Amino acid sequence: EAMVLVFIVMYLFLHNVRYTLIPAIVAPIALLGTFTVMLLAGFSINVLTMFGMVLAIGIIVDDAIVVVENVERIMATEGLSPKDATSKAMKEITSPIIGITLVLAAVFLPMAFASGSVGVIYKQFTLTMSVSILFSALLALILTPALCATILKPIGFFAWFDRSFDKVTKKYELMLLKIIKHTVPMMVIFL
Amino acid sequence: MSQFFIRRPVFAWVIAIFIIIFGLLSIPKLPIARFPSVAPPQVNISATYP
Amino acid sequence: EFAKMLKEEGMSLIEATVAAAKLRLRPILMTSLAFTCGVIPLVIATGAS
Amino acid sequence: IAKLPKGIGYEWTGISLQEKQSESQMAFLLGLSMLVVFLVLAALYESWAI
Repeated sequence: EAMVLVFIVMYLFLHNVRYTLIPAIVAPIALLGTFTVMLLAGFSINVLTMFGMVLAIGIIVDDAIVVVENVERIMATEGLSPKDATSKAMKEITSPIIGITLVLAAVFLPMAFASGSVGVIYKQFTLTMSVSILFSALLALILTPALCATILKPIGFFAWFDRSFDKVTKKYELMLLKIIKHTVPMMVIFL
Repeated sequence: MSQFFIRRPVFAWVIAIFIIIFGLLSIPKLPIARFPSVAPPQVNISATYP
Repeated sequence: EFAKMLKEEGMSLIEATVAAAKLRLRPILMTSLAFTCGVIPLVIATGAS
Repeated sequence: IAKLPKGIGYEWTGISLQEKQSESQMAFLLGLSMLVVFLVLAALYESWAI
């Protein structure tokens, strides 16, 4: 059900079946890789390791989501062909993806070394999430560029969504610009 | 760079195929349970003294 | 990170940061809502366990 | 042995068990070897036809 909902939201934002399938297929492959790593390490299917996959569903796509977002934006704005748009998008986004992947993989490492049964519980989530994220990063740096360059072609509720998103984006620009001036009142609220 | 695979889709597709076919082969050989060994192991010594 | 890159390019901090926030709204919202909707079934569980 | 009375089973041991096992995995090994060669060639020569 989590997979279905993630696919639904990706469809409701990207508006195209192809654009959604490009990142969607990444999650099954990452989970298969995590299964292989579990077999190699000695882990097993259980409620904890599967709650780990359920939580990972959302985060193991983020890299493909970002790459498809950027390629779509470049194609729409610059009017470039799928290959050139994909190349420019990758050139722009490579570093952010590596940073996000490494940070999100490192955050779960400390939990694994905790002592006690709590550490045993933590290890399942740590292994599942970290391995899935690492596999997704590889599948987004490797496969997604090729798929975007190849399968994609030059180019209701969807139109309303686009217009509303543009309006709220402009409103966010205005609100953020207003907020920048009041930095100290912002910091006190943060404290 | 990531530009290598943009012009070589086959090489990424075969990598994905390898990952998929190893994962599918591995899944059947994995144990299934509810919880892991998440409880302190216990060993009992029983002694009978008339 | 994008704001840092833009500022190093030559734009002022206000302009660079606001442009980075504006351009990265869709990725952030898309990848936050994906996680948020992925965990809904956990929240609305109504059966055993 | 199939014709023997019910409740009687048979087991293969020693050389017979190994021979049965060897012929059990022939098809899977052949298919896996062919698939690995296909994937390697596809990786090398950038095509799904050659």
